[PDB]
Amino acid sequence: SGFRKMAFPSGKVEGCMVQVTCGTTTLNGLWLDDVVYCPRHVICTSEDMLNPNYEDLLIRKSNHNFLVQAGNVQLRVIGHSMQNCVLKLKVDTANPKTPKYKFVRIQPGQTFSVLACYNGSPSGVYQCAMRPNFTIKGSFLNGSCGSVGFNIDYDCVSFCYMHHMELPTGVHAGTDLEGNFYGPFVDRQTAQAAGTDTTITVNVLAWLYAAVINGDRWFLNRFTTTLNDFNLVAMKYNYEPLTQDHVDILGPLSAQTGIAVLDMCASLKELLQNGMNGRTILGSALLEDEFTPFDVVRQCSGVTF
Amino acid sequence: SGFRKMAFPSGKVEGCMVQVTCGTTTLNGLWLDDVVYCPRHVICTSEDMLNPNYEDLLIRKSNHNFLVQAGNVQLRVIGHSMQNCVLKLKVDTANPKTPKYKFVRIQPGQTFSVLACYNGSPSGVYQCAMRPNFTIKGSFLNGSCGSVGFNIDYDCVSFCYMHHMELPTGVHAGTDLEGNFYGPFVDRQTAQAAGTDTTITVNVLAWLYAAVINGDRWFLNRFTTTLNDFNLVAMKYNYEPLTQDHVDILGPLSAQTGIAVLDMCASLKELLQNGMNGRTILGSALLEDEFTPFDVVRQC
Ligand SMILES: O=C1[C@H](c2cccc(Cl)c2)CCN1c1cncc2ccccc12
Ligand SMILES: O=C1[C@H](c2cccc(Cl)c2)CCN1c1cncc2ccccc12
Ligand SMILES: [Cl-]
Ligand SMILES: [Cl-]
Repeated sequence: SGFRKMAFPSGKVEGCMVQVTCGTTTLNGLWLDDVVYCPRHVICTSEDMLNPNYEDLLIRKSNHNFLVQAGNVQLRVIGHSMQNCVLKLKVDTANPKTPKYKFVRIQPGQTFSVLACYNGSPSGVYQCAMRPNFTIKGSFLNGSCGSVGFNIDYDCVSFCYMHHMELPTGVHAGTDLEGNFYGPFVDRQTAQAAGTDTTITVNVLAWLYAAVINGDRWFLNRFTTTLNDFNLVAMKYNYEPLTQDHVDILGPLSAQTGIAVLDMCASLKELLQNGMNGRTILGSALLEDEFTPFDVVRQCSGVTF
Repeated sequence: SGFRKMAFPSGKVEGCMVQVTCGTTTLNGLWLDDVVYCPRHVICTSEDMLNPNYEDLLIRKSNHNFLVQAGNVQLRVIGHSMQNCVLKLKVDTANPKTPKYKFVRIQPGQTFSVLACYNGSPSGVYQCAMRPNFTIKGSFLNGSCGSVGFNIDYDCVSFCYMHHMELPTGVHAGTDLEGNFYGPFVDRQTAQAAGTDTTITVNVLAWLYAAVINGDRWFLNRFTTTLNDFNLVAMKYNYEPLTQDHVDILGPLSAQTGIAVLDMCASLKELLQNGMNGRTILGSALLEDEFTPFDVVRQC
């Protein structure tokens, strides 16, 4: 019993964190095989950030302008190239702690663990979801750029996020490991804002199934709904549309608890229209949307890595 | 910016998780140097659990009765001893991944990271607090006994908890790494229950200071309170008494935000009375009590 916001064990990722310095700028890098990946804005001064020409700024730099530190061992940069918004520093030594890995680009609603780092050293690990507005509600201070997001699928670390910036509302924006930003964001000091966010419907339903599995049934009712009637109510409350794919993905949880997906939709429809009436679900007064259906099954089954 | 329930990076602890088997019972062990630490109930059958005489059950066991597996490598048990509710298995190989470590016994209200494991393999990491009733609200299934709680302040891992059991309310009970249970609990299948739980007042105040540091001030008010008047009110909402030690511990956060501890206490008194009125504090509709003053300073 119990249901916690649980992150993947971060050990395989910790063995990849390095410190990257370019001039006065110091951030984190991801050392996989003989390449160190980091945000390309490491080559910029604060004036450059106003309107950077990264190709022109990078051509002025040489290998010895990048100082890479793996613990207390300095790695020597033997090449450098840019791929979208990420800088790839070719290093002279392959990381002996390189795990089995892949670079994956996730969709909004998908969750991942973030290993927050400062000066190449990991300080903490937390779970979060890619919001429908392509931001993440992370916890990052100055110096955390280059920190990564990941999932673990068996023995393979799937790197899905690299931290680049904080928007004025305190939410965060970054890229996949190929340097493509999630969202309409750019790596420049200019007016940027997170768009209006929505709730990840399939995740709330998954979390309602976790509450049922944990003995919380007060919100269940005798009712069912059509997918179309539920989607009209979802649009009303700033909830993401629930697709047939989402209904299929919730199938295992529906079979385990004996509550059909559209039966659980009528519970959620009632919660949206009436609130919780002083009650909590899994210790929460809000409907939680940062657990995917797979996260719920993994936690309520003990999948290990 | 942002405030998350953040766990310590678990890498140093993952390199210590091993699987321990005794008969039909399989749980997790903590492999530090040449010793594997695990709950002593690994030597019991379900039938032995009602009234186990661990000393009598252990004397019947030899080293080869304990199978220890570190990944895909079987470790050889060369000795065994019991210290309180923990079994210490002397193994033939020292763990090369043994980090700098210490065993620390924590007080209620303290937080720690839990690396939940099954079959010697880590499955997840989450942040926990030792409840005032000496239980933890964890996420543990059958097979998670031997999973550990820890803090990693300054390269050193301070092991503070080892999971042993789930109480009937779904909350968890365990020991420090010297085998002493937190709370009035025993490693027996007898009727046991968590005492009535309370909110960790000093932690809720610390989290209110984190909200102020992050730009949220809606809950602040022009009032202050005496320490005694605050405790008379807080007691009525099942909050732990706030001591002078707690007020001292909140000093740095009080100086940083410019809000006196007893002024922040008056905000909490008002939140207890009014609720949030549709608002949130750091993305929460409830008052969070699982961040210590130390955690708030670390993160903010
Ligand atoms: O957002 C930025 C800066 C920036 C500026 C323009 C464009 C880019 Cl891509 C990045 C670089 C550091 N940084 C931060 C990143 N995360 C958290 C932070 C918290 C507090 C201050 C800064 C933070
Ligand atoms: O509570 C126990 C059992 C037990 C019984 C009496 C005394 C002791 Cl010390 C231990 C051993 C396993 N175990 C569990 C431990 N954590 C989570 C669990 C979840 C679901 C079922 C069991 C769980
Ligand atoms: Cl450009
Ligand atoms: Cl402040």
